[PDB]
Amino acid sequence: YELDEKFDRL
Amino acid sequence: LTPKVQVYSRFPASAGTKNVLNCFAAGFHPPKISITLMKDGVPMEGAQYSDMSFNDDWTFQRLVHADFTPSSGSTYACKVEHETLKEPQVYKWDPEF
Amino acid sequence: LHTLRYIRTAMTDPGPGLPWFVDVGYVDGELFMHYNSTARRAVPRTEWIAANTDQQYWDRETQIVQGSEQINRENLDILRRRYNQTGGSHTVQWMSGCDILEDGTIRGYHQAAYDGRDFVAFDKGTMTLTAAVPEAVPTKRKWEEGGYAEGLKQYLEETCVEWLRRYVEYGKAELGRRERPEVRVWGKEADGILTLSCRAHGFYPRPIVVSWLKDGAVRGQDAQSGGIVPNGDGTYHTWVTIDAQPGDGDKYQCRVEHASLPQPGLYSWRSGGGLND
Repeated sequence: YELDEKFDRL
Repeated sequence: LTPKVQVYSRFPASAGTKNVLNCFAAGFHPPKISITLMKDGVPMEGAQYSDMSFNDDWTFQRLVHADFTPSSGSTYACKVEHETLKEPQVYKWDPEF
Repeated sequence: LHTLRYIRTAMTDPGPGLPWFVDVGYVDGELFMHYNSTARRAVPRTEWIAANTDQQYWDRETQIVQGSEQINRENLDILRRRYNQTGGSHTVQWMSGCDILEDGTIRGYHQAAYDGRDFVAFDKGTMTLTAAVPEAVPTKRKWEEGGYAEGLKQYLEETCVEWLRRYVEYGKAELGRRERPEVRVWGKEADGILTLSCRAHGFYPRPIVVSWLKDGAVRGQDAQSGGIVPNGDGTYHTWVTIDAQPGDGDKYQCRVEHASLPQPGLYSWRSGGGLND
């Protein structure tokens, strides 16, 4: 179960 | 970094028996790598390339495997091209080693 | 004991006919989830995950990674302008997941890397995004503004743990299935030196102890290995070589220690290796 896309923000 | 390559077969090599030739490269950066399985200096048909994955130290790894029948008097090798290598490196597969 | 890993890669120069974005999932070091920028879909890789999950599961995974693909597409453009770099090869790597230790301890990880070097790493104990490089400071400013630290804490400690326990239960039969290796002993003569080789074909699980023995005594230092390498079908391969004198080859024995074997397997060159059963 993958984590939300907002946590990949750089 | 420079890739660490080794060539091996799935099952022990036998005369006129179907097998899988594997070429595994690891410990390299950038992830762009050209891996070619050869049969007497000719690229082998139906080569399966694994999805881009990396290890603990962020260094990339890729497995290239192809279904083949080992022929007597034929040389099977793996050609590796990377920007950290300068000149392409060829790795020999031995059926009896 | 049990681990869940999400391996994400964003590339500027991937190669001809290769995807720029790749996202792969792992349960105890075994591939189960796959995504690429060409296919644009989250697909199962093992029979235990596909039979235990419906289409609604893979639809939610597709839209979450499709967004992650777009976020990492921006990251490549943002970081190139920040570092003031002019073209070439640039990579953004992401590592996410949790470990459920045998004693019950939960360890959470969420870290990134730019050009194969540590960029940012989330510290669960302090609830702050650690900036490894000075160029990773504006990233921390964006994180403190949004307040992602709390939302990431509840995922790594509760959400990640819950689903990993499910995947372990689903793939208990496959992950615990032992596979016996096909062993072969070889020898090569060159410049008065006899190099002896021992190859183990298709073994599962991954941990193995392949050692050379001379006159029944272990020769650890003199033996050279190539490490444990994977096969396309999921199994593993390993090779261990040793330098010897010609006419002493039969004094050497290959010892294989594996979970599939009740006792360590002893193999010789003249006895036919693994054909001796």
